[PDB]
Amino acid sequence: QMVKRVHIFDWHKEHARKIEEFAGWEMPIWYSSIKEEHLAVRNAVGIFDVSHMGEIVFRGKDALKFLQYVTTNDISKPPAISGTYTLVLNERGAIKDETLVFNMGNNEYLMICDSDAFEKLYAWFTYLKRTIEQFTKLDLEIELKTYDIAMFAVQGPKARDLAKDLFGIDINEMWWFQARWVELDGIKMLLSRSGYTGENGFEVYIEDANPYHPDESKRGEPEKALHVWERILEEGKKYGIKPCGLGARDTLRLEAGYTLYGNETKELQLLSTDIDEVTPLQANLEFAIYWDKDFIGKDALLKQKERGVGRKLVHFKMIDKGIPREGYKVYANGEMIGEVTSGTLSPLLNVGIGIAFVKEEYAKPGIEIEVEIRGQRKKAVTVTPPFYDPKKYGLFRET
Amino acid sequence: QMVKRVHIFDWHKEHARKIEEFAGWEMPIWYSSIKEEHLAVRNAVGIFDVSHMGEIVFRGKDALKFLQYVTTNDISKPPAISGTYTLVLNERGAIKDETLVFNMGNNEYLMICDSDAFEKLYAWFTYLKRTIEQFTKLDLEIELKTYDIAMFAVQGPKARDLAKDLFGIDINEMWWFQARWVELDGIKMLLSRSGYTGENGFEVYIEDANPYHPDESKRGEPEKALHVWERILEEGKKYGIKPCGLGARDTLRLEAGYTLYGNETKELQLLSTDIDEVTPLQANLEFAIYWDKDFIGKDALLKQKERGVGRKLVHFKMIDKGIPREGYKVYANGEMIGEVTSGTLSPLLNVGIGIAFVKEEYAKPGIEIEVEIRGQRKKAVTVTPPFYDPKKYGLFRET
Repeated sequence: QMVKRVHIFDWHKEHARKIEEFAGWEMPIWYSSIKEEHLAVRNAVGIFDVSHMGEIVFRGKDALKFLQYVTTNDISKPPAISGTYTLVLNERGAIKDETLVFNMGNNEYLMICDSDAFEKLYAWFTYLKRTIEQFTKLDLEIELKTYDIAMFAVQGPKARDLAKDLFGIDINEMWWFQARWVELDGIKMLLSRSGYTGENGFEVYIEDANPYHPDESKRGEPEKALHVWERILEEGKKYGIKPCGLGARDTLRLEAGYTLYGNETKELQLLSTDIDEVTPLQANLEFAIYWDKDFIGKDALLKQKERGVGRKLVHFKMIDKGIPREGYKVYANGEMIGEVTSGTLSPLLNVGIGIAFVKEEYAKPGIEIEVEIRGQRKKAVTVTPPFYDPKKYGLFRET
Repeated sequence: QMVKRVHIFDWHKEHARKIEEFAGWEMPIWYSSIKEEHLAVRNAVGIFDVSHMGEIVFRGKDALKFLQYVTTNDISKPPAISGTYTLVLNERGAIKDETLVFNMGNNEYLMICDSDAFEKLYAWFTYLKRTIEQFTKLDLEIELKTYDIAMFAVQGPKARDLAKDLFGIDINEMWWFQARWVELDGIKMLLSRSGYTGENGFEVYIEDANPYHPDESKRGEPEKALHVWERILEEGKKYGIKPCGLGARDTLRLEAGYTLYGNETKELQLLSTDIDEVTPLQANLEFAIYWDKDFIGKDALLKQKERGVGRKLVHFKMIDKGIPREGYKVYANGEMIGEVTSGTLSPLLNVGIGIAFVKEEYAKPGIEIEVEIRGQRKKAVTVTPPFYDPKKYGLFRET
């Protein structure tokens, strides 16, 4: 399998202290340190290259109805140009991926999905489209744009001032998930107010040549993407900006409490049952479901409500030392209640924090539990995210 | 939830020595012994109750085209009434299930599928159908008939004589997978020349009331199914027929070398790739693929040929003592090459036999390998199935 590399991979290879395979992409894990980058986002501003995230575009008079049946939320709600968080479920209710769909206007929709799931999603949607086309003509085009679009995330309490310096816009006047077309030094790009850190911020989407594009005929110097990257670091210097790798991306999202597909959410294609896992009901993502419409996997969710979800996600923080990690067994009163799905050392708290999938009766805050780390039972307690004080950190901190 | 039980479960409860809840169903594992039942099929004839296998019926003028796009083989070839072995793949080429589809004539198709996969398949086909229906009307109805249809398999070198006595037909005049309507004491049923043992044989499908039907309102006494079962045992007595449980069903299929969905074949929904596992190319099931048409998962298979399958199934038999079992590590030429997917003690050879998923370069016969069994590397050798002597046992025996 070909290794996946983002447009400005060379810049990362030259500046990152650690480059390693992530979702098949050779990505920068950190440049200075995970702690410094994490705190830069919490205290100032940081920029992440997330060009590895998937981008799938749907165009045509039949795009809306198609997206309405294959995803869980009301795709007709967001006005152009803005998005909505929506899940893509399989035939028995499990999550194929968590996504963000933007209504770009003119019957065009842009879906941002996970780097570890975009190939599956593209095949999914493409074969669903071809299945329909065996019986009727459709006005629907589905194009994979992951390798064509460079995407950067600028996050932190200073991201707003930085965006003002760069584009002359105030992201605070935009609602979350709203987007708009902007330009920087002659370079056109889409800008959305969004993020994966818990802080205020924005993300830009740039169409540019990728020297590592799978399609040899589409390869070229990432002149535009690199220019924007360097310009943001330039204008961000006055704010103490730092380039941030995937290490801090994970510590920041965990502190905020966000799920990560492949860890908290996934599809197991379980044998011998009419309800697959993990479903939105087991991951506390029911808010992403518009129940008054039909969609793939809906029947299984209705059945799951009648029987009980069995297991649910729960956030927890360590009391003793040890960093919880995926797979570690979790106990309560001596009885095994589940396993850790994500874990890491919080740069803010300076104690391990994580998420676990446990018997649903334990998915509540304030419960004393134990996590087995390398043969040792380490104490922890369940909590309600975020892990930080929302009055001090995060986009809603007091001013 | 309700424990699933076949139509004539009460008969099994009264005649089996071992009944165990396996995968949501309370089934007979053996009546006399696994060895005796295994040998009865190899030397005489045996009858298995496989009423737990799935049955999904497709009806309508659009059924053929639908089945052609969602399965791998050429569904248009079997004439009424006969079937074809066909695979159902996911969007990235992995196997959702191995199935047998019969052309019943007059826009009707009967699909026999795995007990551990029929709920997934029904949801899959139903949602594909509903997705199409969002854009156009269809003449297609898909019904789950698993609980309505009792199914028995009669296998062994004397199965042919037994079918002659019972129905007045000669299965040797039928091609494999061919079927026809037969009648016994006024009870009409479908009969196919098929089997999961490696021996000659037939299977009957009987629509009858199920006292353990999930739908309470449909429950009734299985008079027809029980009558047929008892009559087969009655007429089979002269041939030394024996009722056979799930234990022998597994030893016989493994000895013949057949794959078992959930073990050899399965869909992992792998992250970060455009090709899922396990595909037909990895399970040596390419013969079930009609390449000239388009079908769900085809692209992934074409790409897999370009890059190489990586891993393939291989059959092996123990030289040293010990029984290989699912999960055991396999080694060769000083390195780990894979893991066992199925293993058992061959009642006929009295040595361990199994199938393993290994690095493709080792998926050849005559290779000396080792299987880790309870901390010891036990010697084994890869072979070409079946494990039994095809001149002495199986459908092609010469005497």
